[PDB]
Amino acid sequence: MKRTFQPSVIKRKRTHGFRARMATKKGRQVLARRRAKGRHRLTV
Amino acid sequence: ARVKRGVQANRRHKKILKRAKGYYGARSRVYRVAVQAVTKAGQYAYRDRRNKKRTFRRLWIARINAGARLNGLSYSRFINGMKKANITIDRRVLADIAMHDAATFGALVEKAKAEL
Amino acid sequence: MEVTAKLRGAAISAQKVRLVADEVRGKSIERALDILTYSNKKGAVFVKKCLNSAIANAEHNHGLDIDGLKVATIYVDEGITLKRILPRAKGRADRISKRTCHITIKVGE
Amino acid sequence: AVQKSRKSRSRRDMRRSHHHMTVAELSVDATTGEKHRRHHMTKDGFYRGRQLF
RNA sequence: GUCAAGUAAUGAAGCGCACAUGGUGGAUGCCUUGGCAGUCAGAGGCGAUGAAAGACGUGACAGCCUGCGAUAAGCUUCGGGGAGGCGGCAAUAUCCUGUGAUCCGGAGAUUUCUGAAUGGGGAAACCCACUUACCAUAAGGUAGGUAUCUUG
RNA sequence: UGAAAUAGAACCUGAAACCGUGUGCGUACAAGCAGUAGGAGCCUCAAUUUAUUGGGGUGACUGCGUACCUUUUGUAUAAU
RNA sequence: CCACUGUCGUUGAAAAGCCAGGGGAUGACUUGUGGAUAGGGGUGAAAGGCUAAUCAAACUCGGUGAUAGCUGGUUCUCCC
RNA sequence: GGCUCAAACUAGGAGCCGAAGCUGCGGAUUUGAAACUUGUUUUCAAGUGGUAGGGGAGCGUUGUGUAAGCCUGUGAAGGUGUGUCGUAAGGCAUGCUGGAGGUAUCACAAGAGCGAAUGCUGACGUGAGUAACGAUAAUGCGAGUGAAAAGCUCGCACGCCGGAAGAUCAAGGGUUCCAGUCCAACGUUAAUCGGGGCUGGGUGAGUCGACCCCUAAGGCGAGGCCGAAAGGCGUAGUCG
Ligand SMILES: [Mg+2]
Ligand SMILES: [Mg+2]
Repeated sequence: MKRTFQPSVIKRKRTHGFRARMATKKGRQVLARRRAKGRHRLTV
Repeated sequence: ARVKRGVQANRRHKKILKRAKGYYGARSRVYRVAVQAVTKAGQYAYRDRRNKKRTFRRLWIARINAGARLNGLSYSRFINGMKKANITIDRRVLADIAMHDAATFGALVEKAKAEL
Repeated sequence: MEVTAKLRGAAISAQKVRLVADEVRGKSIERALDILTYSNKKGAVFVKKCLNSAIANAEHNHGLDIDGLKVATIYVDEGITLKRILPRAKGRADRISKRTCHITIKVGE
Repeated sequence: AVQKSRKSRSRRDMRRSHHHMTVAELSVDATTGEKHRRHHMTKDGFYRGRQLF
C-alpha cells in the first residue's frame, strides 16, 4: 500500500534545503547546531 | 583507583566449579547451577554426619540380634544380660565379634544367658 | 608417525560433516576413499579433499607407503560463523548463523 | 508449542543416535576392473560387460 | 558324555563422569596512539582585502585522508639547518639534492565556486545580466564597477 | 625465517559458556532437585619382598534427600 | 476509486494482504504536479477521526538524574 | 504387606529400640572470676539455633608512600593443574602455559568483592538439522563450456503473458547500461550465471526536454503599517 515517504526533489529542497534553512532565524539555528555537532550533511 | 573484578571473580568461580567436579550436566559446568549444588552437597553432608552415627548403630544392632538369635537369645534379652553382667563392650565391637568371631560371641551369649 | 591435513573454513555445518567423518574414522585409506567418493553428502567432498591432501602429505613430505595407511584420527570442529539477518513477517528480524567447520585428518600406520 | 526447559546435551545426542550416513554398495566391473555402484554403470559407461558410448 | 536344576560373566544404538588433546570465543594480564581533572602564565576573537562552514578540483600514479587553489602536496624572498628527499594508508616509477634539496620559522604572491554573499534571481556550490576601459572581428577575451542600511 | 610460527597476518596472552576426538570406568528390569553418607567391582600410579596398603578415576548396590532468589502468616510450590 | 461477506493467512508473500464474490463508476467522481493551514493548534459530510506504521493533545531536544508512601534489585568472611 | 488364644482392645509387669536432648572423648569460641598478668601463661563457671536489626573482628582487590628498595628472561603479570596451611573470607609453594613486568611489611585512599534487578554489552547454546526456500505460468532432452551443470549459453520441443508479464516516458533512483574477467561474500539451493567483485567502455541536439520569455496558487518583499525583543503584515515589485 502507499507508504509514508513519497520522494520529490523539489519538495525536499523547498521544505528542508539550504536556502529554506537560511531564510529563517530558526533554520539558521538548525544550521549552527548541525555545524557545532560537526555533521558532514548540513542540509538535504 | 578503578578496580577490575576479572581476576578475583575468575578465581572465586573456579573454587566453586572445582568443588562441583563430577556433577551431572550444568551442575559441574555452569556457575549458577554449580554453586547451588555445592551448597546442597554441604547441607546433605552436615545432615549425614549426624545420620551416619544412627545408621551404623542400626547396623551393629542388626548384626548383634542375628548373632544372639544364632545362640538362642534375642537382642533385647542379650543386651539386658550384658548390662546385668556389667559388660561394657560397645555395640560396634560386639557386632565386629559377632561377624568375625563366632565362638567368642557364643561365650558372650553364655555370660548374658547365665545372668538371666 | 601421523600425518595431518587441515581444511579450516569449509562452508558447511560441522554437525553435517560429523556424520561423514564417523564412517571413515579408523578405516583404511582405500575403503575410506570409496565411502567418500560414493557418498551423497556434501560433507564427503570436503572430507575427501582433506583426506587426499593428507595422503599426499604422507607420501611427499614424509615418504610413507600409502598402501599401509589408515585414517588414524579425524574430527570436525566449528569454524567462524557468518551472521546474517533474515526478515520475517510484521517487520521482525531473525539472526542467521551460516556455520563453517574445520576438518582435521591424521593418517598413519 | 515450546519447551519448558532447555534439553540436555545428553538427550539431544540420544535423539541423534539414529542419524547415520548411507554407505553405497560397490562392485568391480568384469571388463574394466573398475569400482562402481552396484547395479549402476561405471563412470565411463560400462555395465555388465556392455558399453553405452 | 547326556539330561535336569541353580547361578556368574560378557555385551553399548547411544549416553554419563574424569582426564588428555583441540575448535570456537575473546575474558584476563600487560600495553598505548586517546581521553579526564587541574595549576601557573598568555590570549580572548575571525569577516566586504569575502569569514566560519563547505562544493569541486589539484599528483607520475585508481580511491580515501592531509595539504593546496587553474601559479592548485604548491610559487618568490628572508633567516635556520647540513644530507638526504618528492605528505599518510603505501609502495612503485621518473627524478631532485653540497650550484645546499627535503625540513623548520618570518614575510609575500596565487587564492576556482558556494556561503553575510553583496549586480538580479535561485532547489547552496547554479541560471541570467547591465555597465566602464582596452583588445579581437566576429558570436568573444582582460581589468574593473553595479546589494542594502546608517553617518556624514 | 625467526628466540619463539597452537608469534603466520582474523597473528601477544588466549579464561568461560559452547562444540569435537581419544583413553578408563559405569550404564539397555529400572521410577523423581541428580546430591550425600556408606559401599562391591574394575582401571591406573606408587611403594611393599609382592595383589596388601596408600594416592587418583569410575560407582553396581543401600539409607536419606521436593533447586535458588524474592515476597509472605505460610512456598517443592502450579507465586516472582 | 472503494471495501459489504467468507475462506485463507496471523513467527504472513504483507506491521492490514490474497482469492472468490461485492459497491460507485459524468460525479457531492477519481487522479498528477505545486502550494496553504501546526500542537490545546490545525483539519474533520463528526468516527475523538486524521495531523509521516505515533493522537482524549504529534515529534525532537531541553527543564530532567521530573516525582514514585509503589514494585524489583542491592556484590567478601567469621564472632556476640 | 499382612494380622484373629493378634501383629486388635482392656488392665497390669519386664526388657529393648529410639533425637542434633543428656553423658563420654577431642577441638574452637563469647562473657565473667582468679593468679608471671594489654595472648604470658594456665584454669574454672556459665554460655555459643536465628529473620529484621544492633555490636565486634578480619580477608582479598586497585592505587599512594615505604621503594633509586626487593623480586624478576636462571622467566613478572595473567592462564591452567597439583600440593599444603588457616574458623572463614583466603594464604603459601610448585608443575605446565606465558613472555615483561610484579611487589614484602606497615600505614593511607577506594570506581573494593555480584547469581538474580522481565538489569546492560558481547559470545554461545536449546528448539533442530526442525519450519521454511515468497504466487501451482512448467518444463523435457541433445550439445557446449567448465573442477563440477536441473538452474549458464546454443538448439529443438513444450508452457505462460499479450489494455501485458510487450513498448515510450514523467517521478524516484544513479551506472544498475555494454563488454571482458572472477565466484570467496551477496543471490533464500548449485552456479561456469548475475542488478555481485574487478577492469575498461558507453550518454553527441538551433528543432526533444530543461534553461530562457510569461504569468497562477502561493512566497519574498526599497519604502509603508504593526509589534517588549524575536518578529507579523503589506505597496511597487520580484520570484514561483
Ligand atoms: Mg593469540
Ligand atoms: Mg497514522
